[PDB]
Amino acid sequence: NLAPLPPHVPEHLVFDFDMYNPSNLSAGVQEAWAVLQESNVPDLVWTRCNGGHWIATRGQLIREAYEDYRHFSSECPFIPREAGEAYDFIPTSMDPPEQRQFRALANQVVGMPVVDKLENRIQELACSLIESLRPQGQCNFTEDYAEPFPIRIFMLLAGLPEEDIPHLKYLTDQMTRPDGSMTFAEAKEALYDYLIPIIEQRRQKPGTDAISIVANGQVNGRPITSDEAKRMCGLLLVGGLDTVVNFLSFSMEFLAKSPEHRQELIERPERIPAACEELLRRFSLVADGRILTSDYEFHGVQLKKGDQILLPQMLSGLDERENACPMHVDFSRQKVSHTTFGHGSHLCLGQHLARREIIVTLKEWLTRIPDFSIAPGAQIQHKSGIVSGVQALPLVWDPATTKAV
Ligand code: HEM
Ligand SMILES: CC1(C)[C@@H]2CC[C@@]1(C)C(=O)C2
Ligand SMILES: [K+]
Repeated sequence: NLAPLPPHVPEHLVFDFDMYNPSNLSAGVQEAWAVLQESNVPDLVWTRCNGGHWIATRGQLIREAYEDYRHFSSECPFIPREAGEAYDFIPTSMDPPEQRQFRALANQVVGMPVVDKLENRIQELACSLIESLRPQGQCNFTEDYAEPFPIRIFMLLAGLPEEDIPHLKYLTDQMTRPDGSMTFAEAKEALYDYLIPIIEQRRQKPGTDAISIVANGQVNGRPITSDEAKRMCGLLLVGGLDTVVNFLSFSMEFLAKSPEHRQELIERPERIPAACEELLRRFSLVADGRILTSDYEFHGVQLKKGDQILLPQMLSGLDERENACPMHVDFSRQKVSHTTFGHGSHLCLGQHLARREIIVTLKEWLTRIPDFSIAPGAQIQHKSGIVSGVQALPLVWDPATTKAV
């Protein structure tokens, strides 16, 4: 369904891409988005889908817009417009300058020092899940590892019970890839309904878990409000339950289909962190954006105050103007250019946690289960939205080829 083209938008820039159901999805989601980078497509296009909005299709523009918070505000960062208007997570819904005091606080809960401290438990969980899978010779990777490994770590960090995962995972998914049963506003309202009593309890009686730290925290030296703490804890929940979970499935799908790549990593384990970075480029998965604060001419195009612009973080590293042969995975790639974790003042705060989870997964899996493949006949389906993912990933292996550590 197509919104009527606004008078200010030139007809020759129309390209009706649907970020929640892209045409070429059956080829793979990164592939489907990469159609925006085919020869005759301009650097900045307008789609009439999802209410109508701009899309920057090249890393140069994506980077520029993410740096210019004066013209490109994060106040309304999701498409469609009702989702972006409801969106109020902190720090993402704020621009500098007042954004920055809240980042600092979020860094006490997910920053490098905290990840270094979680390192042992992250390792232990990865090993326990993989060892229990190893003799079975099969798994449903999405449900049996990609979801439990990073989600159980987040719930440990937040001091939330694991049996709450199904509900919270359902809500987080309606915000990024809605099935249509809930609007963004309704899912948000439900996540905040979950958090409100836990935030009150933990202000009254502080523990050492992430929610306690945020809810009793200070920002530029003044106490955080209950409403602020809720808006920050909601975003940490979303990052914990719907980023790495999806990324692991893209990576393992790739490794299942590419023995020569696993072989490289089995033979040279020291290459694993570099391989992590190249898979973060090739299987980049996030796309949000910004709202115009004023009329503004950008790259020869007249943008109007209030227009939304999708700035897909996924696309910068896929752009052949940033990386030659961008669809090829090369663990030896000399200059891995990407914006997978965003760009500008909102650069991902969870990226150190995410890289630790990914590198630990690769090392631990490859040590125990070096040889695996996709279940025969399985037609692996991706799904697209603010964060893209893999619907199911059935894997099989011969337990005879595995290795107990
Ligand atoms: C592969 C995994 C991850 C990817 C690709 C990813 C990607 C991103 C991107 C693109 C942004 C910027 C969004 C924008 O500019 O509007 C962002 C921000 C952020 N991320 Fe991540 N993320 C991942 C993991 C995580 C994790 C595991 C957490 C926390 C548990 C997290 C917490 C956050 C927070 C709090 C922000 C907001 C920073 C701010 O607005 O200043 N992320 N991430
Ligand atoms: C776009 C994101 C990946 C980033 C962290 C969670 C997420 C869905 C956001 O709302 C900000
Ligand atoms: K908003």
